[PDB]
Amino acid sequence: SHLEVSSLCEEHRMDGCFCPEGTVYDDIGDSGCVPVSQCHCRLHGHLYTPGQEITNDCEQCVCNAGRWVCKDLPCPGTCALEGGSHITTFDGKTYTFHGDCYYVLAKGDHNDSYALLGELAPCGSTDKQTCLKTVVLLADKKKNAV
Amino acid sequence: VFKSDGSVLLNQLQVNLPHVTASFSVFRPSSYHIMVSMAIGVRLQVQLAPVMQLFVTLDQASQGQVQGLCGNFNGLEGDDFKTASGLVEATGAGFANTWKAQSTCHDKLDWLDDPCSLNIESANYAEHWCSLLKKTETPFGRCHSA
Ligand SMILES: [Ca+2]
Repeated sequence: SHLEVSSLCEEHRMDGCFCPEGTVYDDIGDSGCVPVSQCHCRLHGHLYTPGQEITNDCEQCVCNAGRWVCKDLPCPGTCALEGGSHITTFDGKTYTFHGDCYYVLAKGDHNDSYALLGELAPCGSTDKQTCLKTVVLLADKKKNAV
Repeated sequence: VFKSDGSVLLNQLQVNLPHVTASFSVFRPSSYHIMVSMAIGVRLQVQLAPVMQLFVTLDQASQGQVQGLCGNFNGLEGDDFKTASGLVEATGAGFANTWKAQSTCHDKLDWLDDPCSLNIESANYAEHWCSLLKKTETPFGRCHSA
């Protein structure tokens, strides 16, 4: 797992039980100085054999010699507008706003495609007590308003 | 779909009238009359009482560019019985069997009879009341000049 240790080795040499010329020591399993292309991977527990694929969040990965070789899969993205004022963007990034207007939440860049609005106005007493009130969708070349 | 009890329904689902969209709009001004306007140039008027009737209006830009049981709209009426595979038919029921929208419909034929000879009790009622279109004491003689 920790390969290439000897490039940062600030110790002199002594006696003890070691490995041969190649044949790195098995850390993840329990055996001895196994060859490098028999290193079992691991992923929160399970001892994956070298060649067992797995389907993760947005990528699929295969256990190569000790390391994972991962390849991307298509997965969507979700913007959320929760509470009165808690925006979570498509890329993480949660923030608090407390507005009073119509605001452009998402719109297509080309010339037309769509535009999603949303009213974030005060609902309580002060200005810091805001609420979502109206969602407006401008679709089908911006000629249909929902 | 315009059923014969009102009941306008879009994609097998009831709609509420009026229903104005980007490409067409459906109105209902008088509860026995439906008015449909399209942006292409097509206008419909569906009558619902006493019997169901239909009136279709096209612009003169669509002249020589339609096919159906309404002809082709080119100025001549000798070629309205021209089928979609060549030649002009002779009778109305021979032309119109080429415009069936379902393949499992039977073929219909003309009827060289008049109904006022087959029914002696209906033919005096028909003579007394339809003659009001021709006599000038009624409020139908105002239209006799046009
Ligand atoms: Ca014609």
